[PDB]
Amino acid sequence: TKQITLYTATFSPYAHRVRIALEEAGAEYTTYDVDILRNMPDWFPLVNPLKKIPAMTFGGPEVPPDQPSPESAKIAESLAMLEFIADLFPDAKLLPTDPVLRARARTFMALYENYVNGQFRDVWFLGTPADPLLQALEMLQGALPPDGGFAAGEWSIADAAVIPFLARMFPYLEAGLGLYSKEDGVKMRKAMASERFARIRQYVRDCRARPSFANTWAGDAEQVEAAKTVPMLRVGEHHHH
Amino acid sequence: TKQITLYTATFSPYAHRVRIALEEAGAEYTTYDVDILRNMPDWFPLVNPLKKIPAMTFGGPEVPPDQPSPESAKIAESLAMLEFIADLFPDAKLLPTDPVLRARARTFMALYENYVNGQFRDVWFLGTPADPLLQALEMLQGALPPDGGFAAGEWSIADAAVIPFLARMFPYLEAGLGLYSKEDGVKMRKAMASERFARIRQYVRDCRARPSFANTWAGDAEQVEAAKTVPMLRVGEHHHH
Ligand SMILES: CCCCCCSC[C@H](NC(=O)CC[C@H]([NH3+])C(=O)O)C(=O)NCC(=O)O
Ligand SMILES: CCCCCCSC[C@H](NC(=O)CC[C@H]([NH3+])C(=O)O)C(=O)NCC(=O)O
Ligand SMILES: CCCCCCSC[C@H](NC(=O)CC[C@H]([NH3+])C(=O)O)C(=O)NCC(=O)O
Ligand SMILES: [Ca+2]
Repeated sequence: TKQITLYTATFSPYAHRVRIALEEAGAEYTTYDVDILRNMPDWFPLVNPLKKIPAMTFGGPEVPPDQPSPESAKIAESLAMLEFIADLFPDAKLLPTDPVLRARARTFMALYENYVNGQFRDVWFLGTPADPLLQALEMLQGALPPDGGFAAGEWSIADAAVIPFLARMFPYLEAGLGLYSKEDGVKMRKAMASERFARIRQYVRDCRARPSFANTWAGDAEQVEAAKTVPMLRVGEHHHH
Repeated sequence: TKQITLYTATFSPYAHRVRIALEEAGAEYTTYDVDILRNMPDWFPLVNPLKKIPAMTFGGPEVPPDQPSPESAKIAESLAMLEFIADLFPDAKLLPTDPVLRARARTFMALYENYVNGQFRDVWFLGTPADPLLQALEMLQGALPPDGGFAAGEWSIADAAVIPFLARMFPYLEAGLGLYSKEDGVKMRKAMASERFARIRQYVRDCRARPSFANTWAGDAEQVEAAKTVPMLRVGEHHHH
């Protein structure tokens, strides 16, 4: 009964996480785009004082999203929102019930956030060498069940946390978007197509095939165009060596 | 009933996080120290392929910790362990039951891990400027309930996650541990004693007063000595800006 509003942006893989989870929960919710990196509305700090997307309001009176209510709960940080949606919709089984399988899901989320995300950031925003990123991706791939399935076996919020980033990698590379050089762009594209990374390719296909991805994805070319609006992706710019 | 073994090290605030939660859970468990930074045992990758402390084994036959069983579940990443202990011991109420209050706990953990922890790392190990760390700490302080209490009201695993790091700050500063300059040491000691940080001081006192802290802390002087065994805290080195 309590309303959910997700403040979103098409380029934001963090917001994408939460859209995927809300779809998997079968939740009723509103999305509201915010041009957070170029033209933040003056009211936005009322829903998130950190001034980041995603932001979520929960409950309170129904109001237009650009007139947030002080009575709604203000929830920040995408992974906290993922666990929140699992808590709100237990019958949707967005986590396993078995403690050890739940821990696989939490561990996978931590592996991505602690060791992989920053490597994506270094390569895409600074143009540092790709090898440490490929190494981190091989580590993450190693945590998947080798014979198939999602991070914790059945689909869980762990896969909502990770697919937005992995799914952007291939189309961004194909467009040459990011501060890495052509040489590293080619090296990454080759690596990600090689048998070294067959398992994570299967993982990306399996996550993308679910309705929760299809219904929250603009299309590869459309996502690339939204990403080009990101100031620190510096479209047209590349660092070398 | 299944066995819990936590591979530990006194200097590791990440391991401290999990000892606190296990104490709060009233769990039966074994700890085993690992000299992970100076002399990793050859068997240690069997309990954590990432080669980090903490590591946890769960279940399997009862064996000496230096003879780990292939049959035990291997759990990595301290925050995943915190959630696992909450899942294993629901009657200990290591999280709230209310979804919004649970979200406060998850958000607080994310705020620390995403915005504060890296500033502690960069100030202590690289000697980067202290002001961004103090800014991040003011942000974290602002997430606390203003009138007292823990991150989500009642004590929760969010407080296990954060106190190891905040509790080390004061004695480390007083002992001059870290690669930051003299000027930034003075600045941080003055700030952390100023009215600006009264709320987080009460928070640290409130967390330290619980038996779960007292029974897992070696003492301030002892923790300082353990931290001096960390190789990248190179004695006699300071960075300046
Ligand atoms: C490949 C494109 C990546 C684009 C940047 C990431 S999406 C927008 C970005 N959001 C975040 O940084 C949120 C991270 C936060 N830790 C979470 O998990 O929700 C933001 O609002 N940033 C504004 C700010 O940090 O001030
Ligand atoms: C193919 C996928 C490419 C993924 C690129 C990385 S985007 C995520 C990146 N986030 C971080 O680096 C972590 C920031 C911070 N520690 C947090 O947890 O919010 C970011 O928002 N960075 C914003 C910036 O660096 O400008
Ligand atoms: C107060 C002293 C300063 C802190 C020292 C770091 S603690 C030991 C360190 N552990 C980690 O980095 C664990 C991080 C992991 N993300 C977690 O949450 O468990 C380790 O084993 N490192 C070995 C490695 O990374 O290879
Ligand atoms: Ca506040």
